[PDB]
Amino acid sequence: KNIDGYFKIYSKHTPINLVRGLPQGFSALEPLVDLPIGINITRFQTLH
Amino acid sequence: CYFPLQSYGFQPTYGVGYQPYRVVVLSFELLHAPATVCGPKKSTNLVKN
Repeated sequence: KNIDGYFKIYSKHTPINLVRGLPQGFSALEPLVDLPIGINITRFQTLH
Repeated sequence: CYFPLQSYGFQPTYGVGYQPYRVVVLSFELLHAPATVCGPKKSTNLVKN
């Protein structure tokens, strides 16, 4: 999430028995690190 | 036609006034970017009750 240029990174990692792609349940994410950068981002990619 | 760069003679025997001084110039500029660098803080004692 980008708030006034400050980047807020939220992360959650749990082991799961899910079949394909999604489980059924409720989980709340936790904060990880905040990045005071301020760059505008209009697009993104994934890395493999 | 002259070569612009000239050399500084450096020996301990030169006079004090002409001795080379290492100069560190700090440029202080306040832009519209969010402020980060600040002066040092001070922590005091903690009291309860």
